[PDB]
Amino acid sequence: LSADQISTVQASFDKVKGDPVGILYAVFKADPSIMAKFTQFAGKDLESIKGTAPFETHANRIVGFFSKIIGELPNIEADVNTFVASHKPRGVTHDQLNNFRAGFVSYMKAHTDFAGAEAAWGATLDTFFGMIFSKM
Ligand code: HEM
Ligand SMILES: [C-]#N
Repeated sequence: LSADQISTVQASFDKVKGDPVGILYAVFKADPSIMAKFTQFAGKDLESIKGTAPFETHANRIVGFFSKIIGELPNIEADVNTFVASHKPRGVTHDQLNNFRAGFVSYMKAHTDFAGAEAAWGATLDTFFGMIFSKM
């Protein structure tokens, strides 16, 4: 993960970072078992909560932290440590993590011309999830 790839990803993310709700929607739609871990959304129709205030509040938190991580590549270890600390006790599985990745990438492909940033995003996400999976 070098500066050329980091700059490509950060340019790519800048286009979409203003649509937190859309990104979270994509992730929940890829794997409903992620959605079911939230007391505030469990048992509701995703299409119905997508536009409510609680969804936006959450979306802003999660994508806000992801935005931190993208902004500081590649010095992400301390933040991944924090993530593992808050999430390992909620029983997040590798399957769910991989579906989050799949949902995010699906979002990016449906909303930008992804083809030019694909390999850079690959390197970034392989590095990120590579670190998470070594800790939980
Ligand atoms: C895909 C598996 C994941 C599951 C099952 C999951 C689950 C949760 C749950 C249950 C909460 C608490 C919501 C609340 O009580 O209000 C939460 C919050 C949060 N999640 Fe995740 N999450 C996942 C992935 C991620 C990823 C990849 C990130 C990295 C950006 C992330 C960042 C956050 C942040 C920043 C919060 C708010 C602070 C906190 O409560 O921990 N989550 N998540
Ligand atoms: C966490 N989403």
